[PDB]
Amino acid sequence: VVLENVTEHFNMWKNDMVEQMQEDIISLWDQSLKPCVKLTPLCVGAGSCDTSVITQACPKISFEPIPIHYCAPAGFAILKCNDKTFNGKGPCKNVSTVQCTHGIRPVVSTQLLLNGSLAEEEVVIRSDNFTNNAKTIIVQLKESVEINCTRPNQNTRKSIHIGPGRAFYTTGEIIGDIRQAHCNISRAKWNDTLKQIVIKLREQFENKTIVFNHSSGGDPEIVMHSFNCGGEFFYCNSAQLFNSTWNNNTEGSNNTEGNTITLPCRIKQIINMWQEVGKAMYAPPIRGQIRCSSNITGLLLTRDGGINENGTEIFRPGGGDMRDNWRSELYKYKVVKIE
Amino acid sequence: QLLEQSGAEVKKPGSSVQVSCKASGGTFSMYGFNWVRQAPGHGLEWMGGIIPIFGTSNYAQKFRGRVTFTADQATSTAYMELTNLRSDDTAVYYCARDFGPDWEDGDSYDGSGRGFFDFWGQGTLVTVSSASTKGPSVFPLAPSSKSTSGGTAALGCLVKDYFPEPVTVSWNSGALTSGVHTFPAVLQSSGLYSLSSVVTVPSSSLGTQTYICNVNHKPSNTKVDKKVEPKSC
Amino acid sequence: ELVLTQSPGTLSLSAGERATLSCRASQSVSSGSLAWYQQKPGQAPRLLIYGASTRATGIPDRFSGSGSGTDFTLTIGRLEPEDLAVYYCQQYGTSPYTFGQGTKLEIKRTVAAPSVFIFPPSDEQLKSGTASVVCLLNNFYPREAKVQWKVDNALQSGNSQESVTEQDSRDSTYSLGSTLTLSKADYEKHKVYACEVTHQGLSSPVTKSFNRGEC
Amino acid sequence: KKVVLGKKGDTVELTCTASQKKSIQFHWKNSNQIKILGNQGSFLTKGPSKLNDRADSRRSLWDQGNFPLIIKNLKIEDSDTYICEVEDQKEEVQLLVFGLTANSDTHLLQGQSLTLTLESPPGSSPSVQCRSPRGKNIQGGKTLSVSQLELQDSGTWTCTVLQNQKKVEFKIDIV
Ligand SMILES: *[C@H]1O[C@H](CO[C@@H]2O[C@@H](C)[C@@H](O)[C@@H](O)[C@@H]2O)[C@@H](O)[C@H](O)[C@H]1NC(C)=O
Ligand SMILES: *[C@@H]1O[C@H](CO)[C@@H](O)[C@H](O)[C@H]1NC(C)=O
Ligand SMILES: *[C@@H]1O[C@H](CO)[C@@H](O)[C@H](O)[C@H]1NC(C)=O
Ligand SMILES: *[C@H]1O[C@H](CO)[C@@H](O)[C@H](O)[C@H]1NC(C)=O
Ligand SMILES: OC[C@@H](O)[C@H](O)[C@@H](O)CO
Ligand SMILES: OC[C@@H](O)[C@H](O)[C@@H](O)CO
Ligand SMILES: OC[C@@H](O)[C@H](O)[C@@H](O)CO
Repeated sequence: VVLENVTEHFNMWKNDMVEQMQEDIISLWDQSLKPCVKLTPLCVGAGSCDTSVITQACPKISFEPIPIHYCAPAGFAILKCNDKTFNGKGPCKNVSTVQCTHGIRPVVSTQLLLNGSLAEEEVVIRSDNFTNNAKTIIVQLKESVEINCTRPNQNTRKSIHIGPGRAFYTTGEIIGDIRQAHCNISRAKWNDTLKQIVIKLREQFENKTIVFNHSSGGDPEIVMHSFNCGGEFFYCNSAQLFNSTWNNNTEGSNNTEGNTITLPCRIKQIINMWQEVGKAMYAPPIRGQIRCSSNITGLLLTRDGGINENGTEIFRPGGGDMRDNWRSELYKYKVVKIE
Repeated sequence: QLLEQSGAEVKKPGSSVQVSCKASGGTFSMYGFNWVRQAPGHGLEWMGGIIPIFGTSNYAQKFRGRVTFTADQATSTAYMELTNLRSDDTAVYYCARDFGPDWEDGDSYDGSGRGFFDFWGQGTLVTVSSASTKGPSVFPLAPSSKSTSGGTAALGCLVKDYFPEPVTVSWNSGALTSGVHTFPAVLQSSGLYSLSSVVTVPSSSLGTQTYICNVNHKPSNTKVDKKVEPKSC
Repeated sequence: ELVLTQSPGTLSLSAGERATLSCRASQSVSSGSLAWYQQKPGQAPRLLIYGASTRATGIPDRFSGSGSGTDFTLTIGRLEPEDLAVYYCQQYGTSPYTFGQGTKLEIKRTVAAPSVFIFPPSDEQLKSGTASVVCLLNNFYPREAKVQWKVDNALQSGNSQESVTEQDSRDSTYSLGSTLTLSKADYEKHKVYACEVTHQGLSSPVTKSFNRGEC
Repeated sequence: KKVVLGKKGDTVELTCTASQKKSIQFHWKNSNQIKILGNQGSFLTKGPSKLNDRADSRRSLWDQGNFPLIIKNLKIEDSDTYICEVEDQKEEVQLLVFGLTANSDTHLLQGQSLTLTLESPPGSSPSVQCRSPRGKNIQGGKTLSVSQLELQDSGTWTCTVLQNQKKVEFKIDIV
């Protein structure tokens, strides 16, 4: 039971513990979620490259968010910064030492952070350099926002009819969206948690106007809230979720507008891989019903820079690099040599 | 030269026919495999396909309970069986390989593929008739004094009496392709088909070169090689 | 159900100039997906242009496509003797995937004279059962040709079988092979076997004749 | 301190190379430092700019080490100075794009005058050296126009524009 009296430094961006964790999730992903076709840039010999195709069996099993504890090896120990309000990088005041890390749920999603650690105090936003707009901003929420995304089942048709000269119920065509899904969240809870983001954002950037806009563009994985549950890759449009201007709105009483907001989602087969640069192809959606529920414990944002003034600082949903997903959980951790 | 089908044949009304499609080029699994038949002289008609890697298959309403698209990934061959054959089923069935998944813009691949096909097969003609198959008899169309207009000579082969179509005729196993003319078959009053293949070649080369026509008839599993040369005189 | 119609039904143009084809649809195609196909005589269809605009690999800059909803057109550039083929349009926005009726593209050329050749029945066929005489009509352009068989100066019709090949991909010419079939009983009896050819571009009725049992 | 010229309409490519042969995060910004393009590990992210619709990058080269920046359907309004944020370094590259516009009729008369005005970005000092279809050198500055012309000059033309020791050529048909 030692007590060293020293100024303990801490960081989460230049942390090896995060990059090491990443390697293990990918390994767990390759033995759980396998694509039927994989396309990878065969970059051999500096000169411009070609594509590498590989076809393999793809079982539709579910990738369960099995709790992960990064424990300390013999001869090593991990420090847990127990500061009530930590900024991410810098000197930590109160820090204890546990042997294993808290239960981290391996969730690979963009824009929004689901099933994670909640802040026991207040909302804490952090970035490597807030003055720089290229750096992503990780937001931690203290109030759990439950999101429920689902998709119908086989209840379409229920009976067939045999006939010596014909059959019934087998001509299902109607070129439409059978790979469509939708989510649901509390309008009152989302707007309130959206406000607390602004409250803390203006605490770092005051005399400015915080505006929330959709994704500026890019791969569908970033533009839409992408996640996977049951074996299907969802792509929900987060346009309505992040669409509100804040520069003069601080009250709170009771106002109704649109029962519960619903997100336009779509299940896809061709996916852009997050592990390595490339694409992937999966099997068609499962026949049964897909129901998923999770708590939005945080989110990722990327503000618009530019030396050009307007008085408004726009904040669009970032995300993409899965290193930040585990960084939101391993921010208060640093592996150390037992010396 | 990479996507080939089986051989042509005849099938009596009521029976079922199975056509294969050996895909030996690159990938077979992910690419869909559709089948579009075409009646003699008529237009193309899509029947249906299958995605080997997913096992999914989409077909046309006109062929309900008659087509059964199957794929053997071990031999990388696509199959197609059509039951209850009638006189209208007589056509040259084509095996077309779907274009494939759209990677840089499309986000789905279900049923029998994207829709259009880039790589096509040789096509097999399935004739529906009660008559039995008959091997073709090849007769030489030897060159004569009255078959040479200038420095060029003309000879050929008479593929006579066979059923059903078609008959593939090549010269010198393929070495001689220029000047070759193969006439479309005509039905005789006996109920049999007949065609003639003729090729124009130099008159002076008649002695310094041997010309042989290779008549092939898959329906009866017959291949005849007749060497054409001037008469005895 | 979505049916497609192609206009015109048959088009005969010369080399060097451009060609225009059209594909009319019954309804509006989904997502605007149309495919064009080229099928030369006695061959398998070839993908020309997909997506109504995008060009397939290997296809020259001559072929171009443009269309919207129901109005779809394919424009062939500098025509060639090899471009002779039946063209089809296929939609793939909604099942079932339907093909067009088809447009036969013929090629126009200058008047060409046919060379005639006659082929006496082979000894293998003679001392076996039946006999057959073949009249060859080498390369020529005007498809309309009349063949007349004269057994000893006497004309005979209804016993001759004729069949013409499609245009050649190099010179755009046809080739006719008329086969006169008759038993051996009516063969050795007559001495003169002639094949008279009448052509719309052929000066005088050229007749090729041979003698029975002669070299 | 890099100079890259470009033709109006034609595609162009801006380079960014790192010492590491892996694939670390990089971001592209203009002189005003507004997000144009970037990456989130294995994803291409586009920024709120005018280039957003015509900007991209080949993902293949990412894992090799370098990260490109292409701009299609190039326009003169895109002329700006760009940077690249990789390995805590700032690779700066100035893009100066030009264009050519013919004011005179496409079908000129017998013995007339040719008028050619070049599109130039605000605050620039262009230098153009043109050439005739056969043999004649034309010099100028802001605007280049030939007063005396003959019927022999009917054909393909070649004009070269030089800026900061770099030159690009244009081709126009005059009959
Ligand atoms: C975080 O990053 C900041 C980046 O600001 C830029 O600094 C240089 C590159 C200038 O040329 C200009 O592009 C920007 O002002 C740093 O200024 C800052 O020191 C970094 N960390 C801190 C202390 O906040
Ligand atoms: C998002 O903000 C941009 C500012 O560049 C603006 O152009 C766009 O219209 C906004 N999106 C919405 C909500 O229309
Ligand atoms: C979120 O956690 C819950 C815990 O019960 C789980 O059911 C759900 O599948 C998780 N969401 C995801 C990432 O699928
Ligand atoms: C969520 O609420 C919406 C009402 O806008 C409803 O359509 C949807 O079915 C609900 N989601 C579920 C399945 O609970
Ligand atoms: O049933 C006929 C066979 O399929 C042959 O055509 C082989 O493929 C080649 O000799
Ligand atoms: O190079 C191996 C070949 O691609 C084979 O797999 C064929 O596709 C099928 O025999
Ligand atoms: O379709 C062409 C045929 O397969 C021939 O090659 C035979 O196999 C041999 O004459």
